[PDB]
Amino acid sequence: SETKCTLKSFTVEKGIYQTSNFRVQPTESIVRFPNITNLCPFGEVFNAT
Amino acid sequence: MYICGDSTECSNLLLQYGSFCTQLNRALTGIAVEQDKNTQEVFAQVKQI
Amino acid sequence: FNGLTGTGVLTESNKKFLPFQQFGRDIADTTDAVRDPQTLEILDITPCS
Ligand SMILES: *[C@@H]1O[C@H](CO)[C@@H](O[C@@H]2O[C@H](CO)[C@@H](O[C@@H]3O[C@H](CO)[C@@H](O)[C@H](O)[C@@H]3O)[C@H](O)[C@H]2NC(C)=O)[C@H](O)[C@H]1NC(C)=O
Ligand SMILES: *[C@@H]1O[C@H](CO)[C@@H](O)[C@H](O)[C@H]1NC(C)=O
Repeated sequence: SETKCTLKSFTVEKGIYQTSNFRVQPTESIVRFPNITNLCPFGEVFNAT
Repeated sequence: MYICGDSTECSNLLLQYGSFCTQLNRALTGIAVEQDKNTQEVFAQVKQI
Repeated sequence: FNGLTGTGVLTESNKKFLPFQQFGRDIADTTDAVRDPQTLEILDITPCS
């Protein structure tokens, strides 16, 4: 069926056909940041007088 | 994979350009089959070993 | 990895990243490895699909 969709036809002749990828690759997500933990100075930028 | 490598948003955007990847794949497949035919015509003249 | 967003399989690599070197690129200027900020081991990237 992947081959039939690649050729946009319901009948397929004899031979080798390079098929396009109709499949679902991704599974999950991973986020790896540095451990640095200290708030940025923002009260002296926006709340300054 | 070349234009919008494993990116579904870019693949959906590329789908708006019509059958452009199909044309390039067809041309390259024709070129490869032509190379095989060139080798066969040059060397496989007589089929008696 | 530290803002290096990317979809693809991460696998342990045998590269010899120098201590200052962080990302690791290829000919096409596409990131094919990362040095993990948490563990200094490096991980190469293979696209899915
Ligand atoms: C500059 O000073 C202002 C003073 O208005 C700060 O705004 C205050 O920010 C705090 C912390 O985010 C807010 O408290 C939080 O508010 C809501 C209540 O529904 C909720 O998210 C939390 O439970 C918490 O109480 C506080 O309400 C807010 N005050 C006002 C009047 O909006 C501001 O954070 C300071 N810094 C900057 C960078 O603007
Ligand atoms: C943060 O601490 C972890 C251990 O908890 C360490 O492996 C990692 O290298 C640190 N990340 C930094 C300093 O960015």
